[PDB]
Amino acid sequence: YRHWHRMSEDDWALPLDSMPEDVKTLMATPQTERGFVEDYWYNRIRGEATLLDPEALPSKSYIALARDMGLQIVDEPSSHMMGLIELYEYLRGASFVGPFGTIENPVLVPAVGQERVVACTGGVGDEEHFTLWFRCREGFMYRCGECDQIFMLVRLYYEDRYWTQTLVRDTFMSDGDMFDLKTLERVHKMWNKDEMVRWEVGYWAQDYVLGKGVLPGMVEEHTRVN
Amino acid sequence: NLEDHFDLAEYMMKMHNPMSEYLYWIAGFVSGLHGILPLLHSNYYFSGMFLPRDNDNTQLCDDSW
Amino acid sequence: SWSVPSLGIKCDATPGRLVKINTFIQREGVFYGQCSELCGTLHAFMPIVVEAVSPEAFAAHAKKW
Amino acid sequence: KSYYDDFKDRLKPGKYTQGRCPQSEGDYRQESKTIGREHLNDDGTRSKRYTVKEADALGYHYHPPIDKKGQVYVKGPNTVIERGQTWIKGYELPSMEYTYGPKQEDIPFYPRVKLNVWGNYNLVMKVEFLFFYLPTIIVFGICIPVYTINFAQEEVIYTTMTVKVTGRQWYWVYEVESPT
Amino acid sequence: FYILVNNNKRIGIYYIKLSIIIGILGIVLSYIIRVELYNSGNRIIKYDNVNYYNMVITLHGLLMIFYIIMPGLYGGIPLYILPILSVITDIVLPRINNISIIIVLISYIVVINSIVIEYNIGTGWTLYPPLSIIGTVIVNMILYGLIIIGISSIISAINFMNILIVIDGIIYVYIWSIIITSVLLIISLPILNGILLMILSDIYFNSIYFILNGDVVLYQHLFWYFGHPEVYILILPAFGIISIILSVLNNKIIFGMKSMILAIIMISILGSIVWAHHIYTVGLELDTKIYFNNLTLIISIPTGNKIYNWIILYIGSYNILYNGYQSLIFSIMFIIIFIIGGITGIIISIDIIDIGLHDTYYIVSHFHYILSIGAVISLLAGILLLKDIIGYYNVIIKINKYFGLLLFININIIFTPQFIIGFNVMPRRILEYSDNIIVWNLISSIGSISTILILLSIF
Amino acid sequence: IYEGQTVQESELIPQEDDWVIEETNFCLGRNCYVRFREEDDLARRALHQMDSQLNKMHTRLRDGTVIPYMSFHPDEMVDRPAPIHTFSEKPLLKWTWDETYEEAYDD
Amino acid sequence: TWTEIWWEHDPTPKVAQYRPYVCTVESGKVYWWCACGESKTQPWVDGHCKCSKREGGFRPRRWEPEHDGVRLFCGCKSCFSSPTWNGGCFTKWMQSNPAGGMLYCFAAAFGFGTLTVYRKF
Amino acid sequence: IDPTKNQWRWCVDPAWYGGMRDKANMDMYRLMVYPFFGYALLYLHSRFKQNDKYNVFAKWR
Amino acid sequence: RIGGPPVFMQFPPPPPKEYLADGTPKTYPLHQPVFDHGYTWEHWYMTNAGVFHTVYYGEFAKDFPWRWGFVAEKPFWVGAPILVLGVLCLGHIIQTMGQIGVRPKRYTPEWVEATKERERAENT
Ligand SMILES: CCCCCCCCCCCCCCCCCC(=O)OC[C@H](COP(=O)([O-])OCC(O)COP(=O)([O-])OC[C@@H](COC(=O)CCCCCCCCCCCCCCCCC)OC(=O)CCCCCCCCCCCCCCCCC)OC(=O)CCCCCCCCCCCCCCCCC
Ligand code: HEA
Ligand code: HEA
Ligand code: CUA
Ligand SMILES: [O-][O-]
Ligand SMILES: [Cu+2]
Ligand SMILES: [K+]
Ligand SMILES: [Mg+2]
Ligand SMILES: [Zn+2]
Ligand SMILES: [Zn+2]
Ligand SMILES: [Zn+2]
Repeated sequence: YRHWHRMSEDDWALPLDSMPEDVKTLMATPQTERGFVEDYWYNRIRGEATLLDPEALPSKSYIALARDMGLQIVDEPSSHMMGLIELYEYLRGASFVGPFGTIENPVLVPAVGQERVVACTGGVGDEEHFTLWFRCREGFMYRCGECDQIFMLVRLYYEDRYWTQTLVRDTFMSDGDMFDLKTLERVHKMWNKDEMVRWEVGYWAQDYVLGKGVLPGMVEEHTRVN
Repeated sequence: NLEDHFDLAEYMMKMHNPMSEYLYWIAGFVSGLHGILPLLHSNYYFSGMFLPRDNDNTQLCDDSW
Repeated sequence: SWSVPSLGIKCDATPGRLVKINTFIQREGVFYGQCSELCGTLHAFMPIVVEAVSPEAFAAHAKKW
Repeated sequence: KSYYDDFKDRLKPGKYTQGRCPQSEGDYRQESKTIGREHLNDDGTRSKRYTVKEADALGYHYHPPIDKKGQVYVKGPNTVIERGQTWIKGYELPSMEYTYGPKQEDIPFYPRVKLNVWGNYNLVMKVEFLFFYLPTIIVFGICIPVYTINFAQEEVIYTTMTVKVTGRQWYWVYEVESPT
Repeated sequence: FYILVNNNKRIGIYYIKLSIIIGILGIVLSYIIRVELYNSGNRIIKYDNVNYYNMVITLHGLLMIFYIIMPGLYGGIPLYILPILSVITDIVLPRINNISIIIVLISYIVVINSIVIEYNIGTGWTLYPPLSIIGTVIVNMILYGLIIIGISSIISAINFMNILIVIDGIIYVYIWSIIITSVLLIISLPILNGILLMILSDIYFNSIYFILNGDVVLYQHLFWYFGHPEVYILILPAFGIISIILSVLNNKIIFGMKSMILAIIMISILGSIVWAHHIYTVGLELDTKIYFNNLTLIISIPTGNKIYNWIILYIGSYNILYNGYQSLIFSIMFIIIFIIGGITGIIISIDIIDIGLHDTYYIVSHFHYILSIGAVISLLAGILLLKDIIGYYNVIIKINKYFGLLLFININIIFTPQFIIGFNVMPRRILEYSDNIIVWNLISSIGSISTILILLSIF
Repeated sequence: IYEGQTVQESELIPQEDDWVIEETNFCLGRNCYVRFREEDDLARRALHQMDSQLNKMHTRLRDGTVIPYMSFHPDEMVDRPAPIHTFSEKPLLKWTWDETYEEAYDD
Repeated sequence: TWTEIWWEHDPTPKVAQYRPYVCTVESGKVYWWCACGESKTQPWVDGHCKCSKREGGFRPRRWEPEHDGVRLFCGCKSCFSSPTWNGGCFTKWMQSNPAGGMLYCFAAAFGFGTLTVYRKF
Repeated sequence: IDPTKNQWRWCVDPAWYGGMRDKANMDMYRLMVYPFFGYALLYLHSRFKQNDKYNVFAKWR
Repeated sequence: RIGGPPVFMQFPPPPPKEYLADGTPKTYPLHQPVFDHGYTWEHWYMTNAGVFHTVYYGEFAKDFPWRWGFVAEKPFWVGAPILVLGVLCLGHIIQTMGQIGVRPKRYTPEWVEATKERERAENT
């Protein structure tokens, strides 16, 4: 959005030193129990394990492929929530302009709390009036006293929580078959051999499953000076 | 917290200690004294009296008092 | 500031400026004025008194004084 | 009727000047020992420790509210499903008698009326023109007089006598040509 | 905390609180002046202590202008509502806002301390040289206060200008009023600082700008190049308040919003180019005098448009609504009073009329009707409108018809007679006067004591 | 200049011959100084103040919609007295236009 | 003339009197003012006029004095400050008898002109 | 890297991001309050004495 | 922004209520006095409650001290005129206390006549 500042380096990828060292437990943790860093590396390890196995991709369904990469198959419930989330974020630093509100289609006023201050400017052209500010509280269909424009408050609330991308992913995504560490090892040997590492994440991940320091050059990789 | 919602919550909720009000009035009273006390001091310094007697810088009748 | 309200004169006596004011008195009398620019302690104690007399009277006065 | 009599009972006249006993009889300056009131004084005011000496904004009692999933507790709406539709019942504020005291009866009638606007665009535009140009005319009526009187003061006159006037602290010196 | 707070609304309260405190000292000085002027003779100041009177009038003017009305109308109400009117969480520069109020207090302490410790002499609030540069150290202290005050004013102006970058709604007329005052400060203050530094150079660095071959009239140009913009920096916030009160209380949308805004912009530009109407009697060139007189009379046009737009706001309002609220009465009283002050301003604007009326009590009454009556009442009306939002209590003002009536009557008893003595004529900045001017001076003095008594009834 | 919303004669035609203008009182009620209970502490007096806000009040019309407390300026939209942090969720100024895009509709 | 020539959807009262009614009122008491001009207990609603019966858009006008005293009340039923009187009774009379209105206005202006001219001159 | 572990950014004012170091700097300056009052009060006494304002009564006795 | 200052947070529940040992609810300081006097008037004012609403605001005598209850009970145009004169009279009295018996010589008949002589000579 225009109100956001510049992408960080982390916005693209995370450093491999932030990979959890207990990979064996990481790949067995349920999604609802994974933190932001743990969830990043669960998806990256599992997603790259399937993508770096070309011979199996054509026989893998889009439902299974999306699960491996950690992408959520969309549906009307989740689409509604995500859309209203992105609309809330956009309105943080953007103007609020849209069609005239009526009983059939009230002006939708997203909010996290139970109230949001709103102003009615009336219709277009000569039907526009001076700003009339009012407090839009949930559970009431508001009508402007001047132009009769109907307003309504929409709350991004779900089960004692507000709506977030993390909440939407946890509520609607279902964990599939438990990730098999044999796949990690098999793909690791595929792209990492004879001092050539073409899957750096899988070389670090396999090292942790082995106990940290087992694979060649990994003790030297983990030895820091400050 | 509910106590922190309102700025100056104790005063707005009518629980503040009255001493705060007394200090504010005292501060104003001291500010006022900065115009009166130097007047008295300066009058005495250059005349020997803290305040004049009306029209004592002009000729007065014999019975004037 | 040299001010004589009856003569319609109020000219500031500023250091460095020699301001010219022209006048034509029409009637005899004594016209009283006061300094009109805060000039220090005794700003209120330097009045301006101008007496206009007949030309024959002015000549006699100037000759004697 | 007298509406004050309705809520007279709630207003019990006070005993202490400024609503506090002498500090000797009860020390309101100390922090309350009641569980869950460590941030309050005995008289209910916030304690200096909570607000000044150990203010959280200064790094004391560091306790991040947001949880691991980036969530905070949010209270949901009062939802009521009905007629094949999910409804939300809004929270209505309590009767103003509870909060203010007067009994909410015999309220004078103030009808709904849309904003009182001035109409007749053509007429309004002419008035606004007059609001600006009537003063402009008056100024123009003063302009010519102002020029003339200014020119009059600064007129080269055939003066025949000079009086020099010097202003000193605090007297006026006068220099005049002496008759020959 | 108390001093550390950065909350913009708390700081707004501090500005009003400090203005009232410093205001007590201001009013006391005014009472001294009026008591002295009750008759001819010495009443409360000895003839050997006449220097104190000169200091009283000097400090009265300086404090009321820079430490009371300006901190109240440009620091108090603005810091409390402007970020709300702009639908923004808080002021753009939080830390700067805190230091500004602290600076004002510190400069006030310096001034009053200089009363107590230094010899008491005066040179007017306009600090004309050479008198200002031949005085004692009290003049040096006052200069430090003004320069320090200037720092607070400029940084506060920077703070308000930044609202344009963050405003999330519509720039209402009141917001426009503050922004333009901020612009007027940014352009006028740097010139004031320069001339004040030159006063210091002559006082403290053996400079010779204000001795022969150096033009003393130079100071008056640079001073008044800030002086007159100052009088509009003090009135424009009041105009902004009047607009909000009339629209809100009458439930009527502002009429000619764009003309109101463009009238404020116009007043500022014109107010930046008319300063020499304060220098009519020095002896300026004929064409200069005519230019300044012409442009000074033009300011009435934009100022007149605003007055008439206010009148139509009150016209036609519903009768059922109670009209005795103090805020509404004060707002209406402002229109009635400001017209008197402005019209007399136009009278003095004619230079030939000004020759008779310069340095007379007619000028006093003129700027009192606008400031001592109009600006004060506007600040009161604005605070009164925000009583619920601010939340103060323990006063009987909101609905007090006695206070409004007594104030209006008695304030006019003080300053209406000062117009009369302007054609008598009684010079300004004097304490002794001829016996034939006692009647009017006595009437005004009776008015001053009475107004003070009415200030006690609010509690 | 603003002169109200434009009305077409068709919109002024009633569906019944007995329709008149609804007589609903828009006076919110009788009020005075907010009166706190002595028993309530600082926290509970804060709740009391929050429940006495006129700008949270409205008038319900015959069709169930409510006309809220409205003001020309947002100064009257914060709790009275003003809290330390007021507009946490940015107040939304709603502008209206005739532009539309197909994605918003479904056939 | 709003009801007469501009708007035909507001109730139009009957003039009971082209002069205000003088009545003593007490603080803390509520009074009900006739808005139709057909009550026989003027200036108050009698329980039998249009206002009392809520007929034809006529309703009683609630009023309450702040202080005790004698107050003028509208008889023409059209004063802007109704129920209180502000001079609209005379104005409405002039609309109904414009020739009489001119006579009074001339007389009032004549007196005002003489007095102001005599004192200033 | 975990976004939820940086809440001290808004929970703590920037002037005290330094923990004890920043609290110490504030506390040290706090200790200088009364020394400043005595110093400032001395300046007032110095000017008051140099202007012969203490001899107001002795002058006329 | 994950882990940033939340847009909205719910208030935590208020601290436990305090009872006295006998069960009486513990009361806290309250600056809303019930002034003692014989006045019981109640003044009501229709007030702006926004754009489309009003509120009937009432002022009760018991909420004010005796001095205001006394003054506010009377009709405004009975009190106002008396108060105006009273304040003016008091001001003059105050300003006359410091000049009781002061008799400047320039206001005596002899000096008054001499000024008339000066005016005649100067045609003032
Ligand atoms: C123009 C006038 C008329 C106007 C009329 C129109 C008005 C319209 C309405 C205007 C409304 C504006 C908006 C109002 C918003 C109010 C918000 C508010 O209340 O905020 C809460 C705020 C604080 O409340 P809080 O949140 O509970 O604060 C808790 C504290 O933070 C913490 O509590 P704590 O107890 O821990 O506090 C610490 C306390 C600790 O205090 C103590 O321990 C005090 C102990 C007792 C001391 C008492 C004084 C002793 C003096 C002795 C003097 C001896 C002289 C001997 C002479 C001998 C001669 C021979 O203090 C200190 O330690 C420091 C005190 C420093 C300040 C006081 C300074 C006094 C003057 C000093 C002068 C020094 C000169 C030196 C010169 C040297 C030269 C060399 O309230 C106040 O501060 C009080 C405000 C009261 C007035 C509010 C407005 C009411 C409406 C207007 C009424 C009219 C006023 C007229 C002006 C005054 C006339 C005099
Ligand atoms: C906020 C305070 C304020 C305000 C608004 C004004 C406004 C004006 N002032 Fe000012 N003035 C002062 C404060 C103020 N002044 C002070 C404090 C001094 C003395 C400083 C000192 O010397 O120490 C002073 C001095 C002063 C003098 C010096 C006189 C002298 O030194 O002898 C003059 C003369 O030009 C002047 C003129 C004006 C004019 C022409 C206006 C205009 O703004 C007035 C405009 C308003 C109107 C004209 C009325 C409203 C408009 C209408 C009703 C439209 C119809 C009217 C017409 C068409 C004319 N002022
Ligand atoms: C805005 C500034 C201001 C204000 C309010 C006043 C108010 C008053 N002034 Fe003013 N006065 C000046 C600015 C002001 N004056 C200036 C700039 C000069 C010229 C200085 C010079 O000559 O060098 C001057 C000169 C001056 C003199 C001339 C002395 C002389 O030089 O010979 C006299 C006495 O005649 C006088 C009297 C009064 C009186 C009796 C009041 C008032 O007391 C009248 C009664 C009104 C009140 C008592 C209410 C005031 C209340 C407040 C200001 C507080 C407001 C705060 C809030 C609302 C939060 N003043
Ligand atoms: Cu010389 Cu004043
Ligand atoms: O100064 O006008
Ligand atoms: Cu000017
Ligand atoms: K005197
Ligand atoms: Mg001068
Ligand atoms: Zn609308
Ligand atoms: Zn009837
Ligand atoms: Zn009538």
